[PDB]
Amino acid sequence: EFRIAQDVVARENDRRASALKEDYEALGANLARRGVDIEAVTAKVEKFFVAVPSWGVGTGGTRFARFPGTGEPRGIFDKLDDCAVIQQLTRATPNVSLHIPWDKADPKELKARGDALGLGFDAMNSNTFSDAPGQAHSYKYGSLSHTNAATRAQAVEHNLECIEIGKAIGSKALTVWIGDGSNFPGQSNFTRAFERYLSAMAEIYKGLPDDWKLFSEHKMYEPAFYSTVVQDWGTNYLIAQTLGPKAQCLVDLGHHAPNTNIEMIVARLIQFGKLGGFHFNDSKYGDDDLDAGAIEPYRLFLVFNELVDAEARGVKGFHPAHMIDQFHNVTDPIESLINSANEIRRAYAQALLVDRAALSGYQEDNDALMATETLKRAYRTDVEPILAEARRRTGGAVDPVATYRASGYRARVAAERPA
Amino acid sequence: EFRIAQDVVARENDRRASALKEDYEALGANLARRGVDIEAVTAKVEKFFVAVPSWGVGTGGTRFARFPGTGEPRGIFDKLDDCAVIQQLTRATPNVSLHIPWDKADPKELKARGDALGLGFDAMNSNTFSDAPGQAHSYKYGSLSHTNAATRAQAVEHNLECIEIGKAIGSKALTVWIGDGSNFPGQSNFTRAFERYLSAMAEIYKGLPDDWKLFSEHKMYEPAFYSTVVQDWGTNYLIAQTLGPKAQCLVDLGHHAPNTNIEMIVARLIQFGKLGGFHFNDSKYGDDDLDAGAIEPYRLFLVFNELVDAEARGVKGFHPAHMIDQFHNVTDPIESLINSANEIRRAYAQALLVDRAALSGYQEDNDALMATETLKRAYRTDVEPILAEARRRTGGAVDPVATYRASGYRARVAAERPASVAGGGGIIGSH
Amino acid sequence: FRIAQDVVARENDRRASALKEDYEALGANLARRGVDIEAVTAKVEKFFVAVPSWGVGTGGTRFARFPGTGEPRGIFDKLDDCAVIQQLTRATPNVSLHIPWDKADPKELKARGDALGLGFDAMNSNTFSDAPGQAHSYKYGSLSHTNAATRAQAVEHNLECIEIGKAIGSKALTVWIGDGSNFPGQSNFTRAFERYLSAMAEIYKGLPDDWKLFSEHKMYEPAFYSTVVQDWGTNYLIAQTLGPKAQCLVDLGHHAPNTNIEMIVARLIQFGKLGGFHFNDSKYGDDDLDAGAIEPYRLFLVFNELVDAEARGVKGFHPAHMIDQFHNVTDPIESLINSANEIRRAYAQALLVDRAALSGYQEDNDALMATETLKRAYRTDVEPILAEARRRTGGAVDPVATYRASGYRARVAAERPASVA
Amino acid sequence: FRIAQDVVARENDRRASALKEDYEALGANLARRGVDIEAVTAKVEKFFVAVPSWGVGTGGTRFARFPGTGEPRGIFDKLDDCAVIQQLTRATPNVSLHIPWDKADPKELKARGDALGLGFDAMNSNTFSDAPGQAHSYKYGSLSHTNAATRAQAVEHNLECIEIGKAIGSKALTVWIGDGSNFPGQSNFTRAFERYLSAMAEIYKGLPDDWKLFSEHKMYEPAFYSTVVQDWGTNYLIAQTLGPKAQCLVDLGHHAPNTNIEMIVARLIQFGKLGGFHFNDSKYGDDDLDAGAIEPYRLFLVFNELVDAEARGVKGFHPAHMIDQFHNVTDPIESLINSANEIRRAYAQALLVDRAALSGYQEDNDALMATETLKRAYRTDVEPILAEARRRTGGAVDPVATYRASGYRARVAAERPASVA
Ligand SMILES: O=C[C@H](O)[C@H](O)[C@H](O)[C@H](O)CO
Ligand SMILES: O=C[C@H](O)[C@H](O)[C@H](O)[C@H](O)CO
Ligand SMILES: O=C[C@H](O)[C@H](O)[C@H](O)[C@H](O)CO
Ligand SMILES: O=C[C@H](O)[C@H](O)[C@H](O)[C@H](O)CO
Ligand SMILES: [Mn+2]
Ligand SMILES: [Mn+2]
Ligand SMILES: [Mn+2]
Ligand SMILES: [Mn+2]
Ligand SMILES: [Mn+2]
Ligand SMILES: [Mn+2]
Ligand SMILES: [Mn+2]
Ligand SMILES: [Mn+2]
Repeated sequence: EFRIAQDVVARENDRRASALKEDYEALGANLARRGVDIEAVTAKVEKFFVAVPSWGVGTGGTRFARFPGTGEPRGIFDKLDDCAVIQQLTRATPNVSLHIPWDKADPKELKARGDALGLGFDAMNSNTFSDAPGQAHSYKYGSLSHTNAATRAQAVEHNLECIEIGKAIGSKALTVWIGDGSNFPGQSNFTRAFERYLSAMAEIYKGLPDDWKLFSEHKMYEPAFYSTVVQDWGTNYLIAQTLGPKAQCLVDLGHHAPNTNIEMIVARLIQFGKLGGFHFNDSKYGDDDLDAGAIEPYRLFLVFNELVDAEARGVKGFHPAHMIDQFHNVTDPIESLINSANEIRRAYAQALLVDRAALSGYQEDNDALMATETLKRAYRTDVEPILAEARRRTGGAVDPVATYRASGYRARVAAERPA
Repeated sequence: EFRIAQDVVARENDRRASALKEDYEALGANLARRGVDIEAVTAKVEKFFVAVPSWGVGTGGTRFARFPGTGEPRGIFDKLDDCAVIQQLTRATPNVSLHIPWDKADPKELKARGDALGLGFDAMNSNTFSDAPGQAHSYKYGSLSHTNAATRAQAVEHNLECIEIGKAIGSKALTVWIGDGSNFPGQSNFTRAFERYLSAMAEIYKGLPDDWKLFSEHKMYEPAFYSTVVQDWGTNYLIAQTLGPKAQCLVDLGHHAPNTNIEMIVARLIQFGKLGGFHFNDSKYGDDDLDAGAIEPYRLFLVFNELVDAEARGVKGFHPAHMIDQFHNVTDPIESLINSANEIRRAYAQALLVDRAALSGYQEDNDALMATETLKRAYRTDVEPILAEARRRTGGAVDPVATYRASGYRARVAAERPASVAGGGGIIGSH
Repeated sequence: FRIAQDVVARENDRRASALKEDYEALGANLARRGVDIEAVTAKVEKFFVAVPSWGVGTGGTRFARFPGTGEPRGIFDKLDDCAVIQQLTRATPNVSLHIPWDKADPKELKARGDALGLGFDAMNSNTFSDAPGQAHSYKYGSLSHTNAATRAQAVEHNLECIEIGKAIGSKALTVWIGDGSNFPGQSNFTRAFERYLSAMAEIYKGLPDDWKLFSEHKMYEPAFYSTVVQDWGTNYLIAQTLGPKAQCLVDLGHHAPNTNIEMIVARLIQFGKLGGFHFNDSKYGDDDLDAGAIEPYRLFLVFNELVDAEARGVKGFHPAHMIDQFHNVTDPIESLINSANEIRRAYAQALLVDRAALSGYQEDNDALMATETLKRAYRTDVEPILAEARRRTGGAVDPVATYRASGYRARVAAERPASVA
Repeated sequence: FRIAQDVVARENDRRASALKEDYEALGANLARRGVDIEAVTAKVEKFFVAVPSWGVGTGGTRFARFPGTGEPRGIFDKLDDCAVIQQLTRATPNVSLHIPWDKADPKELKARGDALGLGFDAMNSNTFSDAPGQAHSYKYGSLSHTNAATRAQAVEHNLECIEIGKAIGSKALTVWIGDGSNFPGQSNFTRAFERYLSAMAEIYKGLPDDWKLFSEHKMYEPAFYSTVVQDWGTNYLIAQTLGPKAQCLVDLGHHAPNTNIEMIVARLIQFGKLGGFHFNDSKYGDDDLDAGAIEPYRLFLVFNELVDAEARGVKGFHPAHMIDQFHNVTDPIESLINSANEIRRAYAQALLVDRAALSGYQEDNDALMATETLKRAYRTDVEPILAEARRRTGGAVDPVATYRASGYRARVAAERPASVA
């Protein structure tokens, strides 16, 4: 089934086909003069996938308010239908990230809907940073690191349930992000809290299938405003190293202190084999969870530069998980996810254009200016024609958001769904 | 009316009177050696008041979750009852700050309950950063600076209603904090948005009584994550100067960029006569809204140092409004407000101990070390005995939280009020 | 000609074919977008930014300085080097002087400038360091020092800078001082600012009718607790207090972490106090790195506000543009060349913004399309436009490549003695 | 004695009565709290922190250095001044040397230290600046430089520092380098770190059985884009990789804005890699201001983690303590005196925390009482304990007052020639 009528996709592609041909051929000639085969780049770009978050499909909110738009998804099934639109038009988001209990539903039904829509499932996400109705023990003062044994046990069991749901739908990983921490000096004993966390995570690790990975996600602050148990990549590395080979670190771009060199953290984790994956988004102040690349596109490119360099250095067994983790408070969630996925492919494509041999030479000779200009020559390249052609060749739309709007999809679901 | 049994207050005071007498006399002797009359300090401290936020007595939350405790107040009336406890025990929070529509209710009843509890009302707070039921125009894309004229008009009318409510209960000011801004480059035209804001505030200004003040509150970010119309004190100054004499700037401690020298902003606003008031709280990362002085007590003292210096060089008319703006997510709201008000008086008392003449000399002589040590000599002084004696002498508790717990108030209201339920913070819609 | 014309010609010819292909391709793409590439190029070739005399020599940090070869022996050598930057980029016809670093006979400075085809931008005073023979030290301040005689001395220095500027063609004085405190209590914030305002008022009295006085704010460094002119708010208060000739200068790296700098630019323009800019890039503090080398989009967003001002018809808006950078690990000339290029790049992209479309998206609160409208311009590779602008004005298609081909650095290395003490 | 004993005696007697009153009052208050003031004073008397040789001279920024009178020139003058700090505070018996700044015949250094009653803490290498005659420049790095010969030179320098330390009684080497990049792409993050680790392994091989090797992380400066040893995470990787003798040194001002530094301390302790501390205070960057002059509570919270670690009986816990500050606008000796005092103040307050009560409030999630339990200790004015500790051990009740009364500064000013009168 197609959420967007194929005739609309075809019409909107034909409408822009002439211009795309001109732009693609021009870029192809330019890249040829630079010793690059545009076809090789396009081939790789159409193979780059990033998971879409179920929680990014509906309108998000801040601690002050939430302003829903029309046709808001009523539950996970509406969310999957909307995710199908993003994948159909961008062809870059074949998999969806589920969050439990937000997306709790019959696993078999979720799988059935996914297969029918042509969607798979990425890492499962547990939730012990909020209480559900009728919950025995509250996570107000923590979960996996709570001082109360029964509360930690409940948190561990919840994570095990997430694994069971994931096994039924085809997921192969569990991502653990908790709000555990303190808001006041002295409230928590830093070391004892971390010890409790490690012990609880060891229980989750024990119940982790051998064909699964366990990702821990660090965050400097929020909801905890003084200290956070898994506060940065250093603590995260200690966690992954302690737990075992199936445990790795997940880097969410907006979870770092002001001015942090995030691409270096990425490089360090790769060198020590603990880069499990990414949570892409952009930010300017805190964990803003904005559309990827909308604020600092160069930083996104620099992160991908490290990923491509890893392949160039010959790093083996490196297949980091890629996922978008964003909240859309003032835009149509589907449109934001579409352009965010596009931006991630944009940064990747540009990273593929870097002349690695030239860069290596400038690095060895300490020619800082030419080294940085070598990266800029790739980053400054407008790869939109490659992204558009990749989409066109794989069943997507030349201009995804334009096609989405032309389809009238939002108005359609607005009529099918309550206000 | 006394929310806390007088016999309990008396009992818990007597239990700690002996120790307090010893500490107070010891501190008195120490201050005497330093040429300071402890009685003069205590007299000033017992007269220092800070407004308590009605939204502070209810458990707060983040965008991820809210974890209510027992005996959560149902509405403004329950909140007033709880605020009465803070005032009774600390004697430092006689006035309450209301937020509309959260606390909307019959002005006559609000005023009636306040008088019965011995509580007054500080500045009113308007709310155009969220949508209420039946609202004609959404504030999703802004309010006072929204591109849509009808939306700005609705926001203006709401603020005027806040003034009308305040006039009936004894309030003398309106604080305006909005979330207006953008999450993406290009979404808003910075200049046009600010022009719209200024025009809307001018309409609100026209509705201000002669003895009223209009306080605009700046904030770097949140809910807007790229730009905010009233983003810092610079824009705030432009607003206040543009609007008129009754318009001033409100400084919320947790609303500034990392590493900002906040006490300097305070001094600058005082110098140009635009320091409307404060929203006290503490923080480490963003607008954390934590208990005042719980993270950076020296910074709080340094802010008070600027205020007391002004109070010293006689900046007449200068009467900034002091208010606590905090959210309590992991403590009993009443206890946190009690200790926060205490910490504010602590910083004030220490600022009063500064040898101004000595400091001035070291400043003129560029003796940086002795100048800083002159501030430290005041700040290092443990003024707790003064704070406790001030409370005891005015009908309060030597140890407020201790007396609060001994009274069993929380368990009391917990049995009178309906049970609460924990949930999310609205990060996503129902599912 | 600092750089042999035959070298510039040879290197331009070597790259002519590719430039033609790229420029024509971009022109067709822009035409499809309703933009005339020729109109953009014509404006870009007229965008100028002042080159700092202090940026031509290798810079350093408080830990160390690592000079390269052929370091300039003073202002005359510095002007010669600035001439290279202008000849190759054609985007830096004016030089920013700093006194007393560049103190010399005004007549000689003017003669060298004219001979090289260079003019002079705003003068920069220096009361953040002590020069020989000073009766008073600036250790504890200058224009805001507690000692009246010290303030008077700093005022006289600034007036001297104005005299030098008048003689060479300058029309403005930029004042940046380190005045502040390193400890709470050391300074009375208000009295220190009042002293500063009194001293600046005196300097203001010495301004010719057609001169401007620019005050430059900075959050910290050299002062590590408080700084008198710490941010744009205090800066606005200064400009408004002094008069119409006084405006604020915004140095990109002088703001608190995460500050929305482009908004500050918009605010100052709205109130007629945006005197000018000090361009550079940074990641941590006032790093003074090559413009756009760290955050190119931010640079574009600043230019977006500048171009919007013109779009809104702001009257009498002629902000000064200057590069303020230090080059610690690169050939200073090469870094200034590429920095000037990046500045023109961001400017060119700002010119490409479809503001008619943007205005509509802003009115309808279509945040996604509004931001995509800016991105469509920013994502455009305008290098062909910058290169063609250089070709037509006597510059080099690839400035740094031509610079290296000329062997200039090796040449001056043999002519200039390296300091030995 | 640098300071005449009669002066120390006179200035102590002048303040003896007030100290007695305050000490007895605090003793009674602590008694009511179940604490023996005598036990606290005994512990405070034994808490030592190393004084930096580079701290007694006036510091500066990249903009300027404003020396005071009697500036110590050379390590011998510096040791004489360090002796004053130890005599008056009795809290700084050991000095931290920096090579080559303090290079001198080891026998003479040792002899001078012994004569002044001073020992030597960890040695500090310098490959972040170039020395005269140096074969390879550190402009682009040292231990992680791309050039093998440059890395070898850096390694040899560090080995030389170990040799000097062995001769004077030092038992550790602290390695802080500026290695990094100012531009994206300039360095390959991974390869640079691999080179650093290989170089450090060579240095590790030259460590005596009873020596420690401390690596010091820093977010930025001198490198403004990336730094090889940028944070505690990389630092942990270094220490774990090198071996049991390698640990991490935490300099308070070397972290990103808002970082929870006390947590980093706890984490390193838990994994046995907390080598030591570089105490100072800051507000913006690596300001290197007097300890506790900006954020005294943070300093106390760091000490709370140290005292807790000992209370828990953690193994491998025995950190070195050193002051790493620069004094740009004060008498260096006075600042070091009061900074050492502030460090002992924070330590003393940490000793007052009721650990049993705190543990209970933590287990029961009583956040308010847990934080108040820390505040009860922090709010306690321990000055009487610090003063009594000094008085009982040969120091001064009020160190700075005694220092000024002695006229020491004027004395060395008369013995040491300044650049200009
Ligand atoms: O801040 C929360 C983290 O980004 C987590 O990944 C979280 O589970 C996700 O954002 C959903 O709220
Ligand atoms: O961030 C919001 C500001 O602090 C306002 O004062 C607000 O109205 C208050 O915090 C209640 O949410
Ligand atoms: O930080 C100093 C400012 O950028 C000034 O413009 C200064 O005069 C210039 O950088 C030269 O040092
Ligand atoms: O920033 C430099 C580090 O703090 C090092 O410890 C350094 O060796 C010391 O500060 C002396 O410069
Ligand atoms: Mn995430
Ligand atoms: Mn997040
Ligand atoms: Mn507030
Ligand atoms: Mn707030
Ligand atoms: Mn500048
Ligand atoms: Mn600067
Ligand atoms: Mn250090
Ligand atoms: Mn340092």
